[PDB]
Amino acid sequence: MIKFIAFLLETAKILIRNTIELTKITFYNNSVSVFIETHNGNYLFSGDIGYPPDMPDNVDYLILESTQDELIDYIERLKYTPYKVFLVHGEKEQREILAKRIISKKIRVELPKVVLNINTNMCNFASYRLMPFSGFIVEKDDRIEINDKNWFDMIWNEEYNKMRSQIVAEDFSTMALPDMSHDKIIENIEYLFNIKILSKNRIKEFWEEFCKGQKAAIKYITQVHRKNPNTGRRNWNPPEGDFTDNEIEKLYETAYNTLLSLIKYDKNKVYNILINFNPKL
Amino acid sequence: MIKFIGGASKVTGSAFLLETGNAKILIDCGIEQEKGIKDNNEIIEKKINEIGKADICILTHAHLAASGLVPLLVKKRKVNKIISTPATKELCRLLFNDFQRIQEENNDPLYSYDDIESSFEIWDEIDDRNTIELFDTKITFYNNSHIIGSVSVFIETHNGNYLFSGDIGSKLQQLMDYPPDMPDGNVDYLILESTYGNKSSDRDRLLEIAKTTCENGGKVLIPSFAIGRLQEVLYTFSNYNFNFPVYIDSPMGSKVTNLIKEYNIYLKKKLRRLITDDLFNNKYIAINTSNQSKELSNSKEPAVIISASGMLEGGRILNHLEQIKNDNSTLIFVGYQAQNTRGRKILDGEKVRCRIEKLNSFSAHADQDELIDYIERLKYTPYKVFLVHGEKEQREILAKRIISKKIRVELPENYEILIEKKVVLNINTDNMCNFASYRLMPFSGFIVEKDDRIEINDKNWFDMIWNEEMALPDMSHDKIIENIEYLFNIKILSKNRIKEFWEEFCKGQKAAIKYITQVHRKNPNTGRRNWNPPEGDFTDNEIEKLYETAYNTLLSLIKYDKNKVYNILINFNPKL
Amino acid sequence: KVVLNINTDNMCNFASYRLMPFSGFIVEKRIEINDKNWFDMIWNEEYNKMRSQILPDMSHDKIIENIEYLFNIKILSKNRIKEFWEEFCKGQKAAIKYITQVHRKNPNTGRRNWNPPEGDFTDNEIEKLYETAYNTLLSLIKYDKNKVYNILINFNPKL
Amino acid sequence: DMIWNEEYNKMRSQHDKIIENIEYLFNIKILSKNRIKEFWEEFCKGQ
Amino acid sequence: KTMKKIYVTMKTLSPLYTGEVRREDKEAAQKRVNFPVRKTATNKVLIPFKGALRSALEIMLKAKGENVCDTGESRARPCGRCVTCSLFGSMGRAGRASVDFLISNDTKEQIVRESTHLRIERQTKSASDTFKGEEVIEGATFTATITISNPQEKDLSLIQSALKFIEENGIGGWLNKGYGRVSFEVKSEDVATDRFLK
Amino acid sequence: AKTMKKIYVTMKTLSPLYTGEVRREDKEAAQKRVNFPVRKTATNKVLIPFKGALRSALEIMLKAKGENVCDTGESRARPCGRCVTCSLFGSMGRAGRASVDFLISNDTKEQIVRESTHLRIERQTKSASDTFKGEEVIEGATFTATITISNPQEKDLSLIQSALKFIEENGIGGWLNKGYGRVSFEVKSEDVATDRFLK
Amino acid sequence: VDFLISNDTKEQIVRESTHLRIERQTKSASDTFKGEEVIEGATFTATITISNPQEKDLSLIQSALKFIEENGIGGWLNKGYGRVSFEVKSEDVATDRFL
RNA sequence: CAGAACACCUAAUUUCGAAUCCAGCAUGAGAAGC
RNA sequence: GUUAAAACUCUUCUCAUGCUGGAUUCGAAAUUAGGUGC
Ligand SMILES: [Zn+2]
Ligand SMILES: [Zn+2]
Ligand SMILES: [Zn+2]
Repeated sequence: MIKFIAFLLETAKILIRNTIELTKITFYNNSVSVFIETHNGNYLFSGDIGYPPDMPDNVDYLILESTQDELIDYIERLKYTPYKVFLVHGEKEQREILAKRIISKKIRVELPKVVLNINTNMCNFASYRLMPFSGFIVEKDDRIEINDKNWFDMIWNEEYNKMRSQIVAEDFSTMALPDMSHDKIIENIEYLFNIKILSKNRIKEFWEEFCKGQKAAIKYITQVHRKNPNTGRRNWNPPEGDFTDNEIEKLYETAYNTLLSLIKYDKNKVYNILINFNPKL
Repeated sequence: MIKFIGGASKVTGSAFLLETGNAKILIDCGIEQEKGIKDNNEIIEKKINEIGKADICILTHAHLAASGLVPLLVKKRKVNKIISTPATKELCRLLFNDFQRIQEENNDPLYSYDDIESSFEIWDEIDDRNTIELFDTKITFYNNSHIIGSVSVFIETHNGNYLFSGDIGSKLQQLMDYPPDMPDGNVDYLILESTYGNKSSDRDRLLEIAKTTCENGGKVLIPSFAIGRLQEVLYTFSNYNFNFPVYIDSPMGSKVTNLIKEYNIYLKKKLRRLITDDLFNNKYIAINTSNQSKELSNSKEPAVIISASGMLEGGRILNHLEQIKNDNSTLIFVGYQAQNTRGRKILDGEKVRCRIEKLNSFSAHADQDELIDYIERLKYTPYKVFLVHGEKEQREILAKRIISKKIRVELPENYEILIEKKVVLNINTDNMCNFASYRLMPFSGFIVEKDDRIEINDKNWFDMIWNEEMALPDMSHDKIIENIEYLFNIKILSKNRIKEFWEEFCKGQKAAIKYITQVHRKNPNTGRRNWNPPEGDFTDNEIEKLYETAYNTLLSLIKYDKNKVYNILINFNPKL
Repeated sequence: KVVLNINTDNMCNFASYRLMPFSGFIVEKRIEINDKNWFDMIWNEEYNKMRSQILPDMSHDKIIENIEYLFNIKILSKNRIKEFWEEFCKGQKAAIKYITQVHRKNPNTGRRNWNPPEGDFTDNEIEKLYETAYNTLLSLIKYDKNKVYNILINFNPKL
Repeated sequence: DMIWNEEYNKMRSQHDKIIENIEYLFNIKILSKNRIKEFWEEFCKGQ
Repeated sequence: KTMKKIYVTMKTLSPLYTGEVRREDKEAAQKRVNFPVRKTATNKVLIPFKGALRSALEIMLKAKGENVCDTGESRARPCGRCVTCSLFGSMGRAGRASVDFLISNDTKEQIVRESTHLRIERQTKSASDTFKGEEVIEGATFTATITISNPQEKDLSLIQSALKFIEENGIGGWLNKGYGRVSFEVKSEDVATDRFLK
Repeated sequence: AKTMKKIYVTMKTLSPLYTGEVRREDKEAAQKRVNFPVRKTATNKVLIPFKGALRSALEIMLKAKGENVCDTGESRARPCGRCVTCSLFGSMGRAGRASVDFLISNDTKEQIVRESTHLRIERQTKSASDTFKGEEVIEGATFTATITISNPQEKDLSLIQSALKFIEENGIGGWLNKGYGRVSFEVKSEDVATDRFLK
Repeated sequence: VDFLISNDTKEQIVRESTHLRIERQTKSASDTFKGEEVIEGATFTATITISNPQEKDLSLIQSALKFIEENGIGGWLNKGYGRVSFEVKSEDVATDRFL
């Protein structure tokens, strides 16, 4: 792959009739040109032209220069015509005027992170083929890809969902909940902690949603206790034990009533309640 | 990357496995025959197992030499999808059924009939000039003038643009277009198949000999192949008036000849206009059962027997050729006659009493100068031409001439640049922000697909460039919407009709023209169109004007692009 | 200076600070603060420029009451409310097309693509419930994204 | 994220036998140097 | 626990047409037959048994008059509280009876034939339409089982009543044209769920 | 410890096979075309869960035999850790000795998954009320799995084989009641050494 | 031992899912829970650099990689998750190649 | 340059391809060497 | 030219375990192998 600047060639990293073998390099006379061979290429840096030069033996790439007939004579008389010629070291209009004639001899020219099209229509307007498109250039850490407003729509909707489900109405901000003494709160939360309805994750989640206000805790305990119309399933962990079906419901009701009664207790008081159960917070 | 799986003489396996980065592309999953030998099939299966799971099997034409191992590649479950042209698909329906039929008569089996229908379930079809985007590769077909439905495959991968030529047709082809259609763009690699014969339109000579023999008191038996060749010699009898009659005594050859006349849109442009006028005229008289075959063989008033068993090996050309071999008559060998065939012994005298004349004009493949001319039409000189099939000999002399044109050759027995179809961004990159931990930038511009390079250029570039710078009917877009709504309300155009027409339009424009012509074809023996009859109190003149309105409305919608057709048809049928 | 171009309804109260979760586009125009609508209109304006060069009204409380009632008879399930959130979020023409799609009585079958009501209702009234569902879900499209989300997360939380 | 943390914190404002035994447990690593340091830290803190 | 095996055998008495449902099997048979028969990839003919049995039981039990819902109206939700909901399923519990498909014991070549049907004009008495279909021949034998996971007492007699309704009325398609009249032979056994545990 | 059981399980399909698509994006991509997509890979292959079917099979049959097996199928039910299925498939404390893979198909969707049409016949007029298209796996499709038991006792072969026979009875996944999912299994079992890969 | 860094991002390889818990007797979904997974065919890179190498570090690391292929990597290894395949390009390095 | 085996006429067409439930729990938050 | 200057908070430890996208729903609704000839 040639990188234009002089002429750099990245295979060995050389930069431009006996044979020196470094990448078989061999200098033919221009009347001087160099023919380099590598597994991916048979490149020819010709230099300038003067009339009967010494063209190499297959010149896969022919990197020549001119500023007109002699350039094309040298473009012929070379066995196994090159894949792509390169028109360097000259004025641009004269390079294009020569290049039209290398196209007329059916030989391709090129006048001097990977980027991926994730696009999808075509138009044949003017000499070149095209498709009008407005889009986005993402610059991932090893790719640069092109997208359209459908992808921006999908990440915009993901951002909207992630930012809506992140701030509640009156959390950490400043009544009619049940009431029950501290001793029955002790007995109930001990009993509902041995069997697993009130477990350390649930006490911790009660602690965060109580620190975010009383109403956040009321909302959390209601949506934990809310029985579904369809499945008939509450978001408690099932008690471990025989409990057949009705004291299951009375036991979830006990968990509901005990947490809701603990809500109006003082924040330090519910802290001294909970750390006997969940030592963390 | 390309592998030539048995690409020397196509006996006991032949395939071209393009190994691109995402797909295991297969070209021409086909088999030849050696006309007699059992372990052959084991070498075929070994090759087939060695192929591996091919993501797409692509058939350049429909001969068994190109499509003969396809249902075996479904039996081993190595094929994913089978893409071809529609005429190719029905031709290999008849050819796979006949292949298995002979295996049953040979007392065999390489594959079975379940493998045949299981091949035709996964068989997608596209016509000429229909680029489809499969697995990093844009694949297009282009006509190569060989037989009906024959194409050359154009595969643009990011590692290069390949053009599997298939068989290129000769200049003596009348049913097809003579100039073999080609990619407009690049061809980095061209996989070319060499010739078999030598370089001269005898043509008229056929009508000469068949004249002199029929006036002499003798019928003319013309052995021929059942794919193209029988239709070639029937078309030369259809052009010039031959006063004695012609008769096809070939059941498969006749239903292939019918298959020519529903698929007349895939034939030569001068014959695509053939109006409720048949192309072979009504000159051909077809033998249907074996009893007309026996009666015609016994019948002795001179007449062309123009039929297809191939090479005098089995079929109804046989039942004619027995008494003709006992006869003033002649045999006209308009095809090549292979080794170990009984008709080669008839063509080498080892003795048919009636006159032996072979004719070399009726050849299916092209010439050496035509493969040269095929090469020079190209927009760019190819990097490498992989001559693959042919006799070894003429592969060497063609190879020498194409080395003289100074383009490179890889023979298969004698078989490394990288061509990255690079994508590059020519827009400012510095002004980018973050929204969802993505370094993004809105930009509006123009992608320009230039040969060997897809570029993304700004409005400034387009300013620089622009500042520097079938016979379908036609009707307006609102007329199209009104007529489809009116025919939909009266139930002529249906949701199954619009769905099927959408499938033939995504198939390609000429297949959709064939579909609407086949539906609107009034059968002369009955008087029935395949259109859905309307609901209401319309009389026969109005029912005929509404059928013609449906014909001229689904034509002239075909002329529009794909997006326009989908946007029209998605209102009437919400599902495609 | 800087101009916000957004109506400041749907402002919650985080502690002693009023607060809005919001997504937008800084425009160095008057340093304007513009919503997504702006981007969609200007995208389509540049699409037309590039290619060129080559609802009934219902009250809010009636919307809650009707969506409540249609939720209890399971005409409006949470699958419907979720897909209506997808088609409203994508845009408004998509939501119009989706709601017309689910409400279109197919001429060959006579069937609407809604969910049937739970309970005994006469076929005329079941149809009127369907027409009511068309009227509310179409009337919902006239509102912004914020009130549509706040309306339908009481019925499908996750929508 | 700041305000969420700072409102959270704000709410979060509110004799030879022992020698032989310790010599045994030092070798099988049950009591360890960190354990000695933190147990002595608890003792230096109080009882 | 126990589970009940109902080994069900069908012999075809009038040509049986059930339709092909696979799209790839059906639009690749459209060049040959306008009505393909439902087949396996092993090329044996498949019949859907469950819906016929459940339709049979809804029709007969609704005529007798018990509380049985209909699972046949537009988007008809099952109730969960009936004999049909217990046996064949609902939106809560699944179906206690797993009803296997009816696969023919012979492959397609022996039992599927390719027939020609017509529409005759009533006035001219001539052939007006012509279409080709596929039918299962008479005497073809199809085998299924029906497994009942939690077996109740009435369940065998209930399944056999539905199997008498399917004998009289038919299974498959083209039912009013005479297509699909069958005969059932049933061998039943009660097996324990721990049978494969050696 | 020093040995480990490898159970190569080859499953053939007899009736049509359905297992529903679990990935959201793949499912919603397919609901523009089919209403019940087959659970498929991104390498275009059919993925079927296999551990839970074996655990459910062994749970039902051991419960019917009379063994002290917990029911992990109940909603948020904790496995006790002392059942046979807890030693095989897993408990809360320790993982399962048996590490069952998915039943990866030996072919690739476009050869085994077909789009099918199912209906809802209205029972009195015999017409079609609902029509839905679902993907299914053809019969004779081959699936492969491996069950790797880390610490084998003697019963871990026969229990797995018995559960496989129960999966031949009730079906592996999807619409087991309509007759889908009826499969057969072939078992190739070997006891490998754990230190096999160390050269 | 470096972390296994994928070459793709979340929208290309991470898919959400629907995992279930089915009641053994009723054959109904008792529980539903969503869980992300990385797709099949997704490829990852990691560079293991060994200072002071012996003879047998290569053999032990490849043997560990066949064991990881057999067992799986990540979580839910009993349900069939995380079964992968490894390719290894080994190279000897003089430590001063940055100088 | 590859398949090849008493009579006609037909072998098409149209609908639907959706609807619904659930998306929860539970454990562990320590050591040790320098 | 700073009580300077010198000394990496380093090593060891896989978010793992438990849980099957399951359940509800028949490709069937329409169409005479008919017309010709002892
Ligand atoms: Zn050919
Ligand atoms: Zn019920
Ligand atoms: Zn257990």
